[PDB]
Amino acid sequence: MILEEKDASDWIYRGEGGANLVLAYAGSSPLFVGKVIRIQKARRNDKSVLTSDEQHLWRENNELISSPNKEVLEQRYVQNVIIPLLGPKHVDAGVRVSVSKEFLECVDKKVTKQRPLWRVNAANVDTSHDSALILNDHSLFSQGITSGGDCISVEIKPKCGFLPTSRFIGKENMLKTSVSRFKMHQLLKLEYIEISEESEYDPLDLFSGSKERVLEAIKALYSTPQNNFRVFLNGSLILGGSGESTGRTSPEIGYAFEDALKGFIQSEDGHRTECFLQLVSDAVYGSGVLDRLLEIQKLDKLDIEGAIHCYYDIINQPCPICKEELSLHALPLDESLKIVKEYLIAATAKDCSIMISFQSRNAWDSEPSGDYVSLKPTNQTFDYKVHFIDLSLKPLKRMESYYKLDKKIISFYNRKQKAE
Ligand SMILES: O=P(O)(O)O[C@H]1[C@H](OP(=O)(O)O)[C@@H](OP(=O)(O)O)[C@H](OP(=O)(O)O)[C@@H](OP(=O)(O)O)[C@H]1OP(=O)(O)O
Ligand SMILES: Nc1ncnc2c1ncn2[C@@H]1O[C@H](COP(=O)(O)OP(=O)(O)O)[C@@H](O)[C@H]1O
Ligand SMILES: [Pb+2]
Ligand SMILES: [Pb+2]
Ligand SMILES: [Zn+2]
Repeated sequence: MILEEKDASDWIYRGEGGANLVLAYAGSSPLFVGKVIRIQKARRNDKSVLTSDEQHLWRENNELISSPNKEVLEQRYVQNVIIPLLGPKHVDAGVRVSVSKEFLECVDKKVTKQRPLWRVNAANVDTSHDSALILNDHSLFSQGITSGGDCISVEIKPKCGFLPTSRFIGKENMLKTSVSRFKMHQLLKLEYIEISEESEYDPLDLFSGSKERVLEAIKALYSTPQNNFRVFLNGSLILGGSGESTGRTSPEIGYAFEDALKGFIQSEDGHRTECFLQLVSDAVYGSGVLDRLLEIQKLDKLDIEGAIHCYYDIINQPCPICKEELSLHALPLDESLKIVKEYLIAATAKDCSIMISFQSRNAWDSEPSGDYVSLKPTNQTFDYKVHFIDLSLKPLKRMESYYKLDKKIISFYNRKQKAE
């Protein structure tokens, strides 16, 4: 009920986003076996729980606005906003837990060394929170170690899988119409020395509903995981960046990963990787869990270039974009809230990741799961579960920047295009 300083030694690095630092449990209180603990970071970058405007916007959802702390905020967002929309099956809201400041200071220091320096430069554990999330550790197949034996699990951060169709995209940005944001964004990150080569992954393939472009995408992901692909053997990273995007999959890494699957994917040395990929493909496509996610993403109906206007209507600032639509600004406040609301939900949808956890089917289940892929090649039936993670609520103020970022993206992509 309260994690104290001595508990710190029981949690071990697992990874981090920009916002939270996630530790896997290494101790043995039934309380925490198979759980991860998600700890909010204090960005020196960004500087109660909800702003004025935000209370307005999330008004529909009172449970949100009357939240004591940010931990409890996420929880309710996930529980009341996300779940009805994504289903409770594959989403879990987390269980709050009290933490002492010492514990957090303690954990922070204990893991510093395993964190990417740039992450550290950017934020630490926000030692002023009294709360933290305990989640199930989806890199292990099911909650209470009755282990159905080993578990390979794969995290994918799909990002956005569709092209805008909006009536509100500038004349110069019409390219957003053709080229996925992911692909356009690569060029910039590359420019900002945030990645070391363009990724081969195209979300359009992943979300395309085409079994075959889906496989294509999984292969991309494998080749250039950046921050989009990770693979855990029993809770241990065996492919992908640790709390950051990683580099192209060299032969050295490739080999390590190949080696890492022995026994789980039961094929000839050097063939487990292609089987595993195929396996991953079939679980994703067959589960059709993507479509549902996509539906949420598509709640960005008008595109930042659309939504951005509503933002300013909502925060009661004159619109900086229009200078000296006849259309969007004619919207009842009520209608505008909706649009901006759904935008931020779509935001969430766009940046979450799926984890799929694998396991050799087990002819002892008290109820035979309904999800399994059957690997032709190796004649192995795997059971899988899907879950969505990192379903954060996006700060309303962020609309300003969403706009500028997106503007930046499209302009730089246009510039590099003119290079003909
Ligand atoms: O630090 P990064 O590895 O680049 O990850 C960030 C981060 O996502 P996570 O922190 O959940 O990984 C941003 O979210 P914050 O954590 O900063 O709140 C998210 O920004 P939004 O979700 O607000 O859009 C952003 O994605 P994007 O570049 O689409 O803004 C994404 O960067 P990449 O996904 O591009 O790496
Ligand atoms: N429920 C979970 N089970 C296993 N690993 C997780 C879970 N949640 C997060 N992680 C690991 O921690 C990473 C970062 O946590 P995340 O929730 O993405 O924080 P942020 O959103 O701040 O980046 C995830 O990509 C994943 O590798
Ligand atoms: Pb994340
Ligand atoms: Pb996040
Ligand atoms: Zn406007």
